[PDB]
Amino acid sequence: SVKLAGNSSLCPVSGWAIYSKDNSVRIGSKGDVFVIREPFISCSPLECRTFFLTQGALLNDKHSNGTIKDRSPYRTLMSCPIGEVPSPYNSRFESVAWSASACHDGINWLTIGISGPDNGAVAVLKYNGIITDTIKSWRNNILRTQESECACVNGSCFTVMTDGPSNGQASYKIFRIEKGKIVKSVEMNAPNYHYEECSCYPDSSEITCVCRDNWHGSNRPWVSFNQNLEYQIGYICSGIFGDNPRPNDKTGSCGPVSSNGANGVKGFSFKYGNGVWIGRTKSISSRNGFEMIWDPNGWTGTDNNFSIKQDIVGINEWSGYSGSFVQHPELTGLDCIRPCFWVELIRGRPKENTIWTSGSSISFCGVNSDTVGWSWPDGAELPFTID
Amino acid sequence: SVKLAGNSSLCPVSGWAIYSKDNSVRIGSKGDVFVIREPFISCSPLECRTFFLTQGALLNDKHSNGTIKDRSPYRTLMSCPIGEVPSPYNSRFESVAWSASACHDGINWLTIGISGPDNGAVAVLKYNGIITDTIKSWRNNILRTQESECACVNGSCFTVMTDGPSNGQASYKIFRIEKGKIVKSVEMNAPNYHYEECSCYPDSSEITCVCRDNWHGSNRPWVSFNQNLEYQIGYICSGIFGDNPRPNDKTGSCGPVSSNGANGVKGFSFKYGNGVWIGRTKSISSRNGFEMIWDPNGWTGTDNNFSIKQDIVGINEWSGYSGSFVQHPELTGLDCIRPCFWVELIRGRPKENTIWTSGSSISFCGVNSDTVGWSWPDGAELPFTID
Amino acid sequence: SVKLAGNSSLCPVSGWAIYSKDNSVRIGSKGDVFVIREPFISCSPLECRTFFLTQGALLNDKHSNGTIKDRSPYRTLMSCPIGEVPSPYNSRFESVAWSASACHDGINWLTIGISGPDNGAVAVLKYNGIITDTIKSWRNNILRTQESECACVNGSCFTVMTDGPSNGQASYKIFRIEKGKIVKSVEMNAPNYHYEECSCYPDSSEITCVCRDNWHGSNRPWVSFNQNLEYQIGYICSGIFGDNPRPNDKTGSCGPVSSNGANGVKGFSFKYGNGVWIGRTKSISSRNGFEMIWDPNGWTGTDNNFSIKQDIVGINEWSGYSGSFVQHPELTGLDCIRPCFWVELIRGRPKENTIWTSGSSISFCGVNSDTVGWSWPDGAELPFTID
Amino acid sequence: SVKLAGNSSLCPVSGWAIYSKDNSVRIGSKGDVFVIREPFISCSPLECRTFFLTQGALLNDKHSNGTIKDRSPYRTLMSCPIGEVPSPYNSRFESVAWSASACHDGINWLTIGISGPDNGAVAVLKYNGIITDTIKSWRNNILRTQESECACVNGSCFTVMTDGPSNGQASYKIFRIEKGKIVKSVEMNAPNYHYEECSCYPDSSEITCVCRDNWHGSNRPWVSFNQNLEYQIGYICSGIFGDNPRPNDKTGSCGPVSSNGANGVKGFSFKYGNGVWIGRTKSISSRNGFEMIWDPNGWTGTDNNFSIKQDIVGINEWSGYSGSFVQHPELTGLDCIRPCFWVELIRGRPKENTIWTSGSSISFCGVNSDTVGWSWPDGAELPFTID
Ligand SMILES: *[C@@H]1O[C@H](CO)[C@@H](O[C@@H]2O[C@H](CO)[C@@H](O[C@@H]3O[C@H](CO)[C@@H](O)[C@H](O[C@H]4O[C@H](CO)[C@@H](O)[C@H](O)[C@@H]4O)[C@@H]3O)[C@H](O)[C@H]2NC(C)=O)[C@H](O)[C@H]1NC(C)=O
Ligand SMILES: *[C@@H]1O[C@H](CO)[C@@H](O[C@@H]2O[C@H](CO)[C@@H](O[C@@H]3O[C@H](CO)[C@@H](O)[C@H](O[C@H]4O[C@H](CO)[C@@H](O)[C@H](O)[C@@H]4O)[C@@H]3O)[C@H](O)[C@H]2NC(C)=O)[C@H](O)[C@H]1NC(C)=O
Ligand SMILES: *[C@@H]1O[C@H](CO)[C@@H](O)[C@H](O)[C@H]1NC(C)=O
Ligand SMILES: *[C@@H]1O[C@H](CO)[C@@H](O)[C@H](O)[C@H]1NC(C)=O
Ligand SMILES: *[C@@H]1O[C@H](CO)[C@@H](O)[C@H](O)[C@H]1NC(C)=O
Ligand SMILES: *[C@@H]1O[C@H](CO)[C@@H](O)[C@H](O)[C@H]1NC(C)=O
Ligand SMILES: *[C@@H]1O[C@H](CO)[C@@H](O)[C@H](O)[C@H]1NC(C)=O
Ligand SMILES: *[C@@H]1O[C@H](CO)[C@@H](O)[C@H](O)[C@H]1NC(C)=O
Ligand SMILES: [Ca+2]
Ligand SMILES: [Ca+2]
Ligand SMILES: [Ca+2]
Ligand SMILES: [Ca+2]
Ligand SMILES: [Ca+2]
Ligand SMILES: [Ca+2]
Ligand SMILES: [Ca+2]
Ligand SMILES: [Ca+2]
Ligand SMILES: [Ca+2]
Repeated sequence: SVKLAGNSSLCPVSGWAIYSKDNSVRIGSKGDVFVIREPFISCSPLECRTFFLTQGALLNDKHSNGTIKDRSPYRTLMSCPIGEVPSPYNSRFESVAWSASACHDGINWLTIGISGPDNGAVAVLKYNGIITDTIKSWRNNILRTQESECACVNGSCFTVMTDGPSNGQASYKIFRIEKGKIVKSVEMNAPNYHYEECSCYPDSSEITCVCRDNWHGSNRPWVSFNQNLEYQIGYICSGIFGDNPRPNDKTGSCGPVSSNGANGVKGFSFKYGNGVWIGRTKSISSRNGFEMIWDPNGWTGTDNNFSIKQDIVGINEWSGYSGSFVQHPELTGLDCIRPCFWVELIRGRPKENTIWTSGSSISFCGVNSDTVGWSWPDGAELPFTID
Repeated sequence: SVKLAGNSSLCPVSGWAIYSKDNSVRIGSKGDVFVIREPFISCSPLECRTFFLTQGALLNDKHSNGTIKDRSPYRTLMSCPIGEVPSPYNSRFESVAWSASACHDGINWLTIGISGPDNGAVAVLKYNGIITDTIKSWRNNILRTQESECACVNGSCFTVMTDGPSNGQASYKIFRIEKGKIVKSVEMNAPNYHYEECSCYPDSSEITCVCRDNWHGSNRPWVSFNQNLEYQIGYICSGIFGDNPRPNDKTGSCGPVSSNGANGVKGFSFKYGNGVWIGRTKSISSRNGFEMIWDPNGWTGTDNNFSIKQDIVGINEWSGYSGSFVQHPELTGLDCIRPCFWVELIRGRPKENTIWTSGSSISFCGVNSDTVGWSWPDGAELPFTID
Repeated sequence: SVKLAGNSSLCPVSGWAIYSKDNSVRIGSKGDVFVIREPFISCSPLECRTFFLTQGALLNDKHSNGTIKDRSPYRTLMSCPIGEVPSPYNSRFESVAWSASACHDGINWLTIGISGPDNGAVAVLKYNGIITDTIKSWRNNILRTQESECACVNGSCFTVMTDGPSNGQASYKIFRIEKGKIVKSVEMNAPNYHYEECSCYPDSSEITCVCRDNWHGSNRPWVSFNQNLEYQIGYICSGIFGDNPRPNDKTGSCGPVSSNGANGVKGFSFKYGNGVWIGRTKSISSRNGFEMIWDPNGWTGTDNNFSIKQDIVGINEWSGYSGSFVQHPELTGLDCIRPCFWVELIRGRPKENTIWTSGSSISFCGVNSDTVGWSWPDGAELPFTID
Repeated sequence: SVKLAGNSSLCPVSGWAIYSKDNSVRIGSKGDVFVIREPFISCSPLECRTFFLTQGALLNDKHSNGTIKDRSPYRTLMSCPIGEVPSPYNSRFESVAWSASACHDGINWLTIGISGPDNGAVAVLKYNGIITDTIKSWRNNILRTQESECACVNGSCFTVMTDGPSNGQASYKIFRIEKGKIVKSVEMNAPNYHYEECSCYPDSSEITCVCRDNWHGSNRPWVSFNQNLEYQIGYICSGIFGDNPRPNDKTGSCGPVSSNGANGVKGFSFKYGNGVWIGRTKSISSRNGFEMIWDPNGWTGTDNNFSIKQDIVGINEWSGYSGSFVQHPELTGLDCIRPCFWVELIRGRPKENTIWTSGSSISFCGVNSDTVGWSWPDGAELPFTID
C-alpha cells in the first residue's frame, strides 16, 4: 500500500458521464433497505464506496416514522460499494454518527462520526476502524462536518468542522489529520462568512472547499489551504448563484449575496483558474432538479453569463444534497486528479405526505469525450404501504 | 494476471451439457430479486458471471409495474455469480444502462452501458469499474449494443453497436477497445442488411458475430472480422431459419429471408466451417421453446436438412433471448475455446396477465461426452400477489 | 495448494461432539431460505460447506407447493458455509441436479450433478466449477448417486452411482475421477445386492462405502475398494439393524436381511476392524429419532449386543437422511482422518399436513474427550402460513 | 500471523468514546434479524466481531415465541462484524450453544460453546472452527461460562466456568487453553463466594476477571491469575455497588454485600491499582440505564465517593448485560492494551408485553481525549406485529 500523492492537478473536463445509480427508495419498497440521508462517495486506490447516515431503521417499516429529524442516538455512518442499495446485508458499519466525513489516504480509511447531545457533541475519528482521536464541541452548538469526503495529500487528510448558529456568525475550523490523529487545526478568521457542509477536494497539493452559507448567502463560500493550513477565503463570484434557495440569476458578488441567502443546501463546485463548474438545483426555491454549469470566469467574475449547461435531474423531480468526490491517479492510471460528483435524491417529508424521509443517489464523473444531459431521478412512487 | 490469447480454435462439440439455472422468478415470488431482462453470461480467467439489466425494482413489488418498457433512467447493468438469483444482496453494480455488453480481457472487466435519451444516448465504457471512454449516438435513434458478452483477443476487445431504425436500414459499427479505450472503429458497409444484438465470440484470433435482423430477415445476419476490423458479412444460409418469428423450415437464402422477416429475437449460432450449431425457439411465431440444431452445411448451404437436434426448453414453455459465451483455455486448461450459451426465460407481459415483465436464465456448455435433451423451463406460477 | 494424502487411518472415537445446527426451517418461516432436501457436508483443507439440493423455491412461498416430488428441472445443487441457512443470499451455485455428490481433492472442488429425464439422466462433473466430464444413464432408469461427499486419496476422488430399479436388482458402478475427469470405472458384480446413496470415506488409502438396500435388506450393504477399483462387497452383520424401516433388533445376517427390507433411508457407518459405529433412526418404522451405536464386533458378527449408545435426536422428533463426512489431517493437523456425520431433519410431507417438504441439518464430529447424548431436533412449528 | 503478546499494561483512560451501535431490534421489525441475547465483542489483530447466542429464530416471526427461555437445543453461537445486525445473511456460524465464550490468540479464533441437558452439559472448544476439545459438566447443574470474550496472553487463552447452584455455593474452575486444547485447569477455593459470567481481560501478562455473584452479593466478585493459574480472589470494595439488583450506594465491603445480593446481571469493571472503572445499570432494582463511574480507590476502599460519572443509557431506558473487551497493541499500534466495553439492550419479556425477548448492542472504547455522556438506547417501538 502507498500514500496517495495528491500532487497532480485536477483534470479539466468538458462534460459528465453517469457513473452510478442505486435506486434505493424504489428497491426499499420491498427490500430491506436502510432509511438514510446525507450520502456521499469516496474512493480508495482499489474501490469506490457510498457512505451514508442511516436512521437505524428500514424503509416501509414503522421505525421509519419521524425520520425527517436530523439528529438522534440511532443514526450511524455505514458504507457499501458504489451503486448498491444500502442494506443491513451489504453494508459495513463505520461509526455512530449524525454528521460525518470519510476518506482514504492510500493506506487506510479515515472516518469521522459525530454523535452526542446538541450542546456537547463529540467527533470520533477512526483509522482502519480503530478509534484514533476525538474532538468535542467548542461552541456547544451542534458540532457538524462535511457530509462528504475529506481530502488527502501525501498521507495527510483534511476536513472542516463548524460549531455555532446556523442563522448567524459561527465558528469554523480546519483540521489536518494523519493516521486518524489530529496533528494541527486552525480557526478560520471569517467574520461575516458562514460555512457548513464543505465539499473539499485536493488539487496540486492543496485543498479547495466549496461550502454552504446558511446565514445570508445565496452564492457559495469557499476556503482553500495548503498542508500547513495557511488558508484563503471568499465566495464564488458568478451571478449563476449556487445555493438553494437563491434569486434568479443576475449580477453576483464576491461576498455573500444576501438575497434569498438564509438557509441552503449542501453543494459543491470545481475551480479551474477563473472558471468554475457549478452543480446546482434547477429550482431557485426548492430542492428540485439538478444541472452542471461551466462558467469560464465564474470563480472571480460577477456576470451571469455561462458557456455550458448539462441536465442531470429534471426540474419537476426531487434532488437534494450534492458533493464532490475525486479519483486519484493511483486508482485511475491518469496523470491528473479526476473530478466526480454525487447527488442525493430526497423523498418523503417535508414535501411529500409520508411518515418518513430518505434518499437515493446518482453519481457522475468528468470526461472529455462525448456526454449527454438527461434526467435520472429517484423514481419511487409515494406514498408507501407504511404511510 | 495475463491477457487472454484468443488464438486457439473453437472446440468442436457434439452436445450441450447443462451448466446453470437460477430460478430467479420462482424465487422472487418471496425473495428480494431484481426485475430484470436481457441477461447474459461472461467469464474471466477465474469465474463466470451473469450480467443483467435491472428495472431498478424487485419482483412482487409495485415498482415492477410497467416493466414491459424497454428503456428508462432506472435501468442498471449489474452482475452476480452464475446460477445465483440477481438480488440487491449479491449483485455487483456495473453501469447505468438500458443496453449493454461486457467482457474480461484476462486482466480486468470491460463494461459498456448505454443510457440517456432515445435521441442522444451515450455508451459509457468502464475498465475495472473506472470510466475510460464514451461514445455517443451518431444517428440519434436509440444507440444500442449486444446484450451479450463482447469478445477479446490478445488484450483487445470487440463489440458491435447499432443506431437508426429497427424497421429499415440502420447504421452498424464495429469497435476495437483496449483497456476500456476505443482505439479503432469502422462503419459496416451493409446496404440491405440489418444488425442488432450481436452474439460475438473469438475463434482463431478473429471475431464472429451472429445477430438479429429486425427489418426483413428471418434468418440471422453475421459479421466476422480480424483485429484490424477488416470484416466480411452475410446471412446464415440454412433453411433451418434461426430468428423468431420465422416461416416453417424450407429452402433458405444466403441473403435476408423476407418471409416473416420483420421483428426478431436476440440469438446466436456457432460456425464450424460450412457447418453451424443453431440455437432457436421451437415456435415459429412466439418466444416459446428452445432447441440446439447441428446443421453440417448450414452456414453456406440453403437446404433444410440437419443432423442433430437437442431439446432445451419445451415448445409449451416460455423462452426469450439467447446468446453465446465462451470459456478460454486460460480458464479451462483446454487447448481450444469452449462454446457455451445461455437462454433468457421471459415471464409476464405481453403474453401473460401481469403488471410486470422479468426473466430467469439457464445455460449450457458444449462437450463431446454424452448429453441429453429435456426441458428446463422457468417454472414460476403466474400471476403473482402483486398482479 | 496440495493434494490430500488420504493415507492415514480413521481416528478411533469414543463419542460425538455437536459441530453444527442450521435451524433452516425455523428461520425460513420468515427469512428467505431455500426449500431443500438431501443436504450433506464436505470439507476442503480450509473450510467445511453444506451442500444441498434446492427445489428452486423458498420456504413459506407458493412455489414450495408439491416439493415432496423428488426430481424436476428446477432442482439445483448449491452450497453454503456449514451451519448457515441455505439462502439465495449466501449460497454458491454448483450444478443443476436432482441427485449429487461433491468433494475436494485438496486443490479444487469436484461436484457431480445429475439432471435430465428419468429415462436418460446425465451426470455433469465439474472441477473448480468448470464442466470436465459427463456420464449418461446406462440402464435408462433414474441414474442416481450418493447425496453425500465423494472420497479423495492422493488426487483421485471416488464415487458410486446406481441405475435401474429401486425394488429389484439394479446396476452399480464405481468411478475414479481425477481433476473432474473419469479415468476409470467398474461395474460391481453384486447379484442379490442393492446399493443406493452410498456414504463413502477414505481410510488408509482405500475407500469404504456404506449404503442403502431399497430392495430387500434392513441391514446396510457395503463396498470397499482401493485406488485401482479392486473391490469387496458385503452387508453389515450386526443384529443392530441400520436401515429404516427395519425389524426390532435380533440375530442379524452378513447378507441382506429380508425382514422389513424393502424401502430404506440413506445412512452411514464407520468400520473399525470387526467393530462399527452405526448411525440410525430410533424408530424402526419411520424417519424419527437418531442415535449413534458402537458395536465392537458389529461389522462381522451377527449378535444384537452393543457397547455404547449416544442419543442425537429424540424418538418423537423427525429425522431423515444421514451421511458421513471426514476431516483430513491437512485441515485438522491431526495424524488421522477424523470421522464426522450429519443428519437431515425432514419436515412437511408426507407425515405433516403441509404443501411442502424441506429439511434442516445437524452435524457432529468424533472425539475421545467427554461427550453427551441429547436431542437437537428441527424445532419448527408446522404448518406454516402458506399452508 | 503472530501470537498476541498480552504483556503491556491496560491503557489508563479518562472517558469513553462511542464505538458501535447495531440497532438490531429496530431493524428486525422488518429485516431478517436473529432473535438473540448474550451478545459480546471480541477482536483479532485485524478486526472486531460481535458474537451472540441466537434463539434459532428471527424477530417478528412466530418462532420467536417463548424466547425468554434461557436454554434450548436451537440456540447457536454466531458472529458478525461489529455494528452490523445479526442476520442469517451476514453471520458466521460458530457453535451450538446456550452459553459461550470466544477469543483470538493472534493466530486463530477460539470458540467455546456449551450445549446439552442441564444435568450433563458439554462445552465444545473449537480452534479455527475445528473441534479441539470438550469439557463436561462436573456438578451436573448447568455448566456455564462467560458470555464474553476469553483472554489471551502469549498463545495461551483463559476462561472461567461455573457448575452448580445459582442460589448457593457452586463450583468455579479456571482454564488455560492452547490452540483450542485445555492444557491446565484448577478449581477455585472460594467458600462463600459466587462467580458467574466473568468478564476477563489481560493486563501485564496476567488475567483479571470481574463477575456476577447471584447468591448473596450486590458488589461484584473478582478473580485474577497468572499464566500458571495461580490466583487471587476478592470482591470489589467500593460502596458504589456494581450488581443489579443492589442497594442504594453506602459503605461497601471487601466481601459479598448481602443486601439485595441475590440475583444479578452480567457486568464488568477495570482495575487500575486501587482504583476502578465501574460500569453499571442506573436503576438499583431493574435492568435500566447504564453509566461508567471512575472511583479512584474503589477496588480496595469501601467508601461511596467517586470522581467521574459518564452517562451511557438513560435510566428510563432498557439495558442488560455488559462486558469488557480489549484491543491489543497488535491491532491498534498503541503501547498498551486498550479497554473497551459493550452493553446489551434487552427488549421484550419479562418487562414488556411481547411473546419474545431479544437484544441490541452498543459499545465504547476508552480514550484520554474529550468525551461526552448521553443516552444511546435500543429505540425499538414495542410491541411488534407478531405480538
Ligand atoms: C400498475 O399500473 C396499473 C395502471 O396504472 C394500475 O391499474 C390502475 O389503477 C388505477 C388506480 O387504482 C386505476 O385508475 C382509476 O381508474 C378509474 C377508471 O377505471 C378512475 O375512475 C379513477 O380516477 C378517479 O379517482 C382518482 C383518484 O381518486 C381521481 O384522481 C380521478 O379524477 C377519478 O376521480 C382512477 O383513474 C386504473 O383504472 C387502473 N388501470 C388499469 C389498466 O387497470 C395498477 O393498480 C398498478 N399496480 C400496482 C401494484 O401498483
Ligand atoms: C405464542 O405462544 C402463546 C402461548 O402459547 C400463544 O397464545 C396462545 O394461543 C393459543 C392458541 O390460539 C391459545 O390456546 C387456546 O386457549 C383456549 C383457552 O384460552 C382454549 O380454549 C383453546 O383450546 C381449544 O382449541 C384447541 C384447538 O382447536 C383444542 O385442541 C382444545 O382442546 C380446545 O378445544 C386453546 O388451547 C392460548 O389461549 C394462548 N395463550 C395465551 C397465554 O395467550 C400465541 O398465539 C403464540 N404466538 C404466536 C405468534 O404464535
Ligand atoms: C508527485 O508526487 C510523486 C510521488 O512522490 C513524485 O514522484 C512526482 O515528482 C510528483 N509529480 C509532480 C508533477 O511533481
Ligand atoms: C409516528 O410517530 C408518532 C409519534 O409517536 C405516532 O403518534 C404515530 O403513531 C407514528 N406513525 C406511524 C405510522 O407509526
Ligand atoms: C497462441 O498464443 C500463445 C500465447 O502467446 C502462443 O504461445 C502460441 O504460440 C499460440 N498458439 C498457437 C497454436 O498458435
Ligand atoms: C502419507 O502420505 C504422506 C505424504 O506423501 C507421506 O509423506 C507419508 O509417508 C504417508 N504416511 C504414512 C504413515 O505412510
Ligand atoms: C399446489 O398445487 C396444486 C396443483 O397445481 C394446486 O392445485 C394448488 O393450488 C397448490 N397449492 C397451493 C397452496 O399453492
Ligand atoms: C512484550 O512482549 C514483546 C514481544 O515478545 C517483547 O518484545 C517485549 O520485551 C515485551 N514488552 C515489555 C515492555 O516487556
Ligand atoms: Ca444560503
Ligand atoms: Ca460568467
Ligand atoms: Ca427478423
Ligand atoms: Ca443443411
Ligand atoms: Ca431397506
Ligand atoms: Ca455385537
Ligand atoms: Ca422479506
Ligand atoms: Ca447479586
Ligand atoms: Ca471511593
